[PDB]
Amino acid sequence: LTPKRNKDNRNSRVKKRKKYQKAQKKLKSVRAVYSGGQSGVYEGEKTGIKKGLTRSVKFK
Amino acid sequence: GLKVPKAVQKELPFKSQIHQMKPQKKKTYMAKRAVVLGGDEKKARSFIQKVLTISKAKDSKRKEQKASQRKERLKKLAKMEEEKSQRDKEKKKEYFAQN
Amino acid sequence: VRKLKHHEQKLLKKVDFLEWKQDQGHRDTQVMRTYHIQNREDYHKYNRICGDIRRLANKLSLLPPTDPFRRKHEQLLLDKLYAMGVLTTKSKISDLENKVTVSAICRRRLPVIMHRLKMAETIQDAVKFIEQGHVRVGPNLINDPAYLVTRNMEDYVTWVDNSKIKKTLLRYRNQIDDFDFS
Amino acid sequence: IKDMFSSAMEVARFEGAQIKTVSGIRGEIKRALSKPEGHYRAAFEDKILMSDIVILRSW
Amino acid sequence: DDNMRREVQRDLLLIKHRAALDPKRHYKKQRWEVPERFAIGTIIEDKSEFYSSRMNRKERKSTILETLMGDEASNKYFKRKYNEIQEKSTSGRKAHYKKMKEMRKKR
Amino acid sequence: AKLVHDVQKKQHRERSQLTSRSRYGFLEKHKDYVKRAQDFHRKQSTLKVLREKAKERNPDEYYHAMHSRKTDAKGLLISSRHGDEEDESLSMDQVKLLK
Amino acid sequence: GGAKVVIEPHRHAGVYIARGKEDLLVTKNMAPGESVYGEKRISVEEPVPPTKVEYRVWNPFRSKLAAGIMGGLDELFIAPGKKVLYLGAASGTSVSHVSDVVGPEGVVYAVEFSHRPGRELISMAKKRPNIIPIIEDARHPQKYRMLIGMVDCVFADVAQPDQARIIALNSHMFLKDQGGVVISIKANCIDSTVDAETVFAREVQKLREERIKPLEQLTLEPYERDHCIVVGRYMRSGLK
Amino acid sequence: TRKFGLVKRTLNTKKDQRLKKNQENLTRNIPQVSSALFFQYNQAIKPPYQVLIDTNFINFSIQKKVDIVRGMMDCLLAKCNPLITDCVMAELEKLGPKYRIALKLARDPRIKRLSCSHKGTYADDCLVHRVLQHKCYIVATNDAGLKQRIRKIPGIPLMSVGGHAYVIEKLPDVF
RNA sequence: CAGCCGCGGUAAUUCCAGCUCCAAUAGCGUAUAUUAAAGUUGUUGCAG
Ligand SMILES: [Zn+2]
Repeated sequence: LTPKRNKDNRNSRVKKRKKYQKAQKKLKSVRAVYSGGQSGVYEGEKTGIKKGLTRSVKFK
Repeated sequence: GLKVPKAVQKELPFKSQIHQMKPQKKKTYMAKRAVVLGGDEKKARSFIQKVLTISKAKDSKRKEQKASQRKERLKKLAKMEEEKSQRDKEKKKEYFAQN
Repeated sequence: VRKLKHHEQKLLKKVDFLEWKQDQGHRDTQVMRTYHIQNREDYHKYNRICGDIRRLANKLSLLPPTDPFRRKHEQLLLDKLYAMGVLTTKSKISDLENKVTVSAICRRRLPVIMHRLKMAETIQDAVKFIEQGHVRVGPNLINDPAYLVTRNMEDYVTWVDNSKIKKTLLRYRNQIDDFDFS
Repeated sequence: IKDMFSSAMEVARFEGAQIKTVSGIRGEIKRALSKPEGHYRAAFEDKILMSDIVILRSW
Repeated sequence: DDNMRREVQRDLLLIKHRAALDPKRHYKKQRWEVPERFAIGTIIEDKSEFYSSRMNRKERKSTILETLMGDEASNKYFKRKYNEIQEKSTSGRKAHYKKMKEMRKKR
Repeated sequence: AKLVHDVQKKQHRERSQLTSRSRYGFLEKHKDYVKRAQDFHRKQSTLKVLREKAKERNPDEYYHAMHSRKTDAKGLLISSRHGDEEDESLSMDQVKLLK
Repeated sequence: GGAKVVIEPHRHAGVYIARGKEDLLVTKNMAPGESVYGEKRISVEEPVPPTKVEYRVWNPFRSKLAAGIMGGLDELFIAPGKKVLYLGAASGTSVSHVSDVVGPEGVVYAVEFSHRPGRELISMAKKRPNIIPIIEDARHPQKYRMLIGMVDCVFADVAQPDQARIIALNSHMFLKDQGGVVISIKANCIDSTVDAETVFAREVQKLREERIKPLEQLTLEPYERDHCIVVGRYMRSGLK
Repeated sequence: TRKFGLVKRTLNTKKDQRLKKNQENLTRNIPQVSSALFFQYNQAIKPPYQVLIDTNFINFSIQKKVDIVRGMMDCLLAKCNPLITDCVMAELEKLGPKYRIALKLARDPRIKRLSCSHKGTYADDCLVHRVLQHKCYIVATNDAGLKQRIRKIPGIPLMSVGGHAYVIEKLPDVF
């Protein structure tokens, strides 16, 4: 009478492979991650430009 | 819809009057005059309508899903705050019982 | 007067041309802007009444709790202040210092009960209508806004007949009878 | 209510019993109707629908 | 002027409702009311690099709306998504109610 | 689930309308009934509010908008279905230009 | 590539956003009809007939200042009437964009030390007349103290470890009080033995030691790894 | 042909801007979480560490007979640079002539020193501001309030005199 | 509050697809006892 368990829990290595992929997909949400620079032609910002938001750390 | 009776709604205050406008039965001149464009313009109209309803239904789906998110975050947040307040009201009684 | 400099804010601080100590926060000005009192000195001829009833309620509290002169006069005062509608109930004599207000004795005025029972829609237009002479309490016309009412006469605040705004609301609801001349 | 009983004697035997629809609307049977035999008059919490089934849980 | 706003009034709606043009694009949440001063302009891709960003002479158009209407994959997606939104929105309203009543009535 | 089995918190499936009683479609169950009942109750609540306002109209009620706004023969409210920034009847020279 | 965008003014004066399905940071073109480093352009027909004026796409992967703008800086001091002293005008890449943001009524002094970039700077400053190219080392501002007077903002895109001394010398000579100091700090080019936050903290401390009050810093992370823009103002009396 | 409802014009305390309480006639700012951080790791700090000291940490160091730089070195097993801000130094000088030993142990050439640029000598405000600006700092402190502030802001390791040597908590590579 | 219990049904059923998520992982819980941390007092706590 066991609960249904996880194929990813059946290997200790694959679980940390797939909770690190989840973590570094969440890291793109909190920060802005340097992906590697300009790939091809500069197409544009592809997601929008906000002219009201300033995401910069003010001093004191 | 809410069908308020005529005997009630004729005896309503001036602020609470119900603005219910009757349908038009006469083929009026401005409606029989006014021109609509065809072909590329009617498919532009169809396209703009499809785009606007897809945008509105996507926004309604997003805000309903956010409502379902934040009611369960409210539930777990209230449980964590109740546990915290229980811990505070026993630690205060500990402090005063020692002092 | 010049939004003074800093060595200026410090050198003289109690200077204030606008609001003095004896203005009491301009409560007379504030409550007559609220309830739209035409002339001056109405506030203070109500405040004298408030001071007189709290003074004689004080000396009715002074007299011993057994004599019928004291108890008859405090129930008589409480019933008269209910009968002019200054109060809303016949409760404790502690309400004769907590609940009597120059505000409430302005609440019993004729334009503000008019705005209260929605005869006008603002107190300014109420004073417009009763300076133009449209309303009446029972038979007689009312010209001045200083006529406050009693608890019986919030039922016969009505316009006069041939008042043409009464005629416009009747022809709005198209119940406009004209055998009754309005 | 139409057919849970075959006779007004049966409904008379079962008067006052609490029934309910499948919607959980509680109810009570009140009196057997005269001419259609197993048909009776019940009163409910509010207006039940034509797509419901009433239930008398017995043992 | 309003005379020119009544010519570019449709692609401003497209830019306002960007977020539901492609099902894979997913912009960041701004509102974007119509700005008070704007200007409609055309991209000059120069004569240096070819074939990559190059939209040819035979397919250059005059609005954003004609490009979106010429896209045939977007037409597939808009027609399909609109039909499923339609049949969700008419799910139980009045044709359902009167066919339920006719179901009651037929027997 | 602290001491509960997953074979214990199973899924009980719900039953359909009887096929003999099938012309009255969809045997409705308790979620359907509460969707019915709270709709009825909110509409009765707003009807009761409007009935109370009709009882407390106070017929000496003058507004300035009861010069422009008017009332049909049965006593209800005429709401002009065109504009309220336009005019329904247009002048003779306007008709000359449009024609 | 032949599509149509709508131009819209940014929060920052003198720079614009072209909204399409991907929106572009965009500046007006001071020399219409040619591109400087191969960026794309937008030609609007603004209303004698209407005139075709045009606009240039500012590429954030080829401009630290554009990476700062579209990461979100609360205040640039590069403004449409100003004077900017560009230090490390390594080619005409960002100096052209700073030049036409600053406009025809303002001046950009483009200081560069190498000579083939200086040749390209002079040939670009022909068609952009509001650029004064100065081929000189910024580590000795006295060698060109005669050519420049009283700038309003300094921008520093130098990539040398004596950056803060260069910025301080040029500010004390040519910047005015409460003027702008925009710095692009590259951690790896200052020093690579410490981490990026240590070198940014040290550079900000060096700026306030040379009495430039920092207002704001931004990491500008999706376009450059381990970079920063520090925006400060030249306080000259009382950082407190 | 006069007007109706005529009043005497008085001043409006709700409206008149000539008086003082009526002298009160958008761009957001969401500061991004630092690129030095993983989720709560602070992956970027590396030895040689640099540690901001405050006054009760110095007092507890002398009360427990720990050297500053040697206690830091055998706590972290790394080379430390300790930093006394001018406000921490101002606080030690304001502590009076009872704390002369602590002041002239903070006067040490091995302890480097920063230059804070603000008014007042509130070291807790200065340490909190300059650590949440930059995330390249260890905070050595023993104030309960400052310890709670620092361990609520993420990615900042906290050092404290405990027992007879220094302890470190939010630094995940100590051994 | 809870719910392996429902009308039928056990060769019957195919069902929230075996409900979802989390952490450790050849290891992982529980009970009891514990150690360390400083708020270390400046008095008076009973019926002497
Ligand atoms: Zn300080």
